[PDB]
Order: sequence, then C-alpha cells, then structure tokens
Amino acid sequence: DTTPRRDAEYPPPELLEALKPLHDICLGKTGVTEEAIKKFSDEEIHEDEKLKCYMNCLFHEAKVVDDNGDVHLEKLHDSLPSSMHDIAMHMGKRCLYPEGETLCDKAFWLHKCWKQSDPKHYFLV
Amino acid sequence: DTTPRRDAEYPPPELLEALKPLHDICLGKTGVTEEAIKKFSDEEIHEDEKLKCYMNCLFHEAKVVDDNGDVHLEKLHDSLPSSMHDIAMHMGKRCLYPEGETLCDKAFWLHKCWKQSDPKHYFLV
Ligand SMILES: CC[C@@H](C)OC(=O)N1CCCC[C@H]1CCO
Ligand SMILES: CC[C@@H](C)OC(=O)N1CCCC[C@H]1CCO
Ligand SMILES: CC[C@@H](C)OC(=O)N1CCCC[C@H]1CCO
Ligand SMILES: CC[C@@H](C)OC(=O)N1CCCC[C@H]1CCO
Ligand SMILES: [Mg+2]
Repeated sequence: DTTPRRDAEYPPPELLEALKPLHDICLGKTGVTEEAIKKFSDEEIHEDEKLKCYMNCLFHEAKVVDDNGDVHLEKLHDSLPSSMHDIAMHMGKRCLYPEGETLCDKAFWLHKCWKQSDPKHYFLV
Repeated sequence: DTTPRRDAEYPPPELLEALKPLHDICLGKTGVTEEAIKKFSDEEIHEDEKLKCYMNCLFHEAKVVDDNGDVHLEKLHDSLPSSMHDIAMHMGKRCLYPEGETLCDKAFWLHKCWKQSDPKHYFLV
C-alpha cells in the first residue's frame, strides 16, 4: 500500500511540534510555498527548486549535517522519536549515498528516495 | 560476554560454503593466519594488520566495493541471504561511516563496529 498515513499517532505529534520553528526559518529563507511542501508530503513527487533548498535548510537547522553540510544519517535517525526508529531504518536503507552537485540537490535526492521507499510513512512539514 | 551463535542453521551454511573460495584467495594474497580469523570471529576483537587486509580483500572479492575500493553498504546488504537482513540492519546501524587511513583500516573499522554491536551474530570466515 502507498497512501500516506496521517492520524493522531503518526507522524509523531511531538516531532511535528519541534519542526515548526525550523519550518518558519526555512520557508522564509527559501521562499518555497506551504502548498509545495504539502504536495510533496502527501501527494506526488514534484520538482520545485525552492523546495529542494528548503529540504537542505531543514537538515542544517535540525543539526543533522556534517562539517561539509552533508546529511549524517546516524545523527538524523537518532534525532527521531524512538517510535519511528524501525520505520525510518527501512525507509532509508536503500538511500545511503546521495548524488547531486549541490547540497539542495542531495537533500532532494534523499527526500525523493525516502518517499519512493515508503510513501505511506514519508512526510514533510 | 555474549556467546556467538554457532549451530546447524547459523551462520547460514550456504553462505559459509559460498565464501570458501574467497577465503582461499584472500588468505593467499594477505598472509593472514587461519587462527587470527577464527579468533576474531569467535573470541576477542584483536589487532592484526594482515587480518585487516584480509577483511578488505573479502569485500573486494565479494564485489561489494565502489570504484575506489570503499565498502558499498547497500551492495553488501544485498549480497547477504535474506535470513541475515534484519540482523545486518541492526548490526550495522551505528557503523555507516568508516574511519581509517587505508582500505584495510576502514575494513577493520567495519568488522570491529559490527562485532561490537552484535557479538552473538557476528562471524568471520
Ligand atoms: C528517513 C530515514 C533515515 C533517518 O534513515 C535511517 O534511519 N537510517 C539510514 C539508513 C540505514 C539505517 C538508518 C541508520 C541509523 O543509524
Ligand atoms: C527531524 C529532522 C529533520 C531535518 O528531518 C527531516 O527532514 N525529516 C524527518 C522525517 C523524514 C522526512 C523529513 C520530514 C521532516 O519534515
Ligand atoms: C554487517 C552490516 C552490513 C551488512 O549492513 C549494514 O550495515 N546496513 C545494511 C545496508 C543499509 C545500511 C546498514 C543498515 C544500517 O542500519
Ligand atoms: C558476504 C560478503 C562478505 C564480504 O561479507 C562479509 O565479509 N561478512 C558478512 C557476514 C558478516 C561479517 C562478514 C564475515 C564474512 O566472512
Ligand atoms: Mg597502518
């Protein structure tokens, strides 16, 4: 099955709360639209360049990047609620090695790969 | 101290059989001893420079490396029998980004991290 899980327990409401100020910072800096984000989260993969840089910005603001700004997958996994540790592991297991010229492209590569792997449990806010 | 699982079903006999010719090539190329391998497999983590190179050689002969000889963890996971996939997921989750000067150092880093993470299921042949 592929239709997104959205209910009282998933995505973890406390993670969603935590991401709010990061969303404000990153949406403001990038100029992506709230709709672009929700369409990527809940509907079809699409290509929006400002959305790619929003994705990058989130990783930086969440402090899950290395000294080159590349996503550190252990840091990221560890930053998630324990309730989604298994789902996250399987979502990411064929998305270890991002490709792309810029950080925005690599950020996008990761989000696209996750959503392809587990569309039901993938979300973006 | 947790006991390595060694019985009729684990490590998977078919994998053990398949790896015999790789063991022969790599021991011949690196000059590691049979005893060094078995002791790393079943007893204490230990430092042996030829053993580190044997470990690198196995990755190479198993064709689970990238163009520069570094371990590609997806190719590796995919090379294992399905019976081992879950075990490998958890064994390797803290072990994504090997450190070390040489390919042999990085191969050793991975084997040590795996054996540290799950000494029950870790083996080396
Ligand atoms: C969005 C999913 C992302 C956080 O992925 C992971 O949970 N990964 C990456 C893939 C290997 C397993 C695990 C690494 C944990 O150390
Ligand atoms: C938790 C830190 C943040 C940078 O990680 C994420 O970008 N995630 C976490 C869940 C996987 C997709 C994505 C959605 C977030 O809106
Ligand atoms: C001996 C373990 C090795 C074969 O596998 C892994 O380290 N994997 C599986 C490949 C995806 C990344 C990682 C899972 C991290 O949680
Ligand atoms: C199957 C390809 C081969 C290069 O993988 C390994 O070297 N493994 C995988 C089994 C756990 C660790 C190690 C021991 C095997 O001698
Ligand atoms: Mg040295």
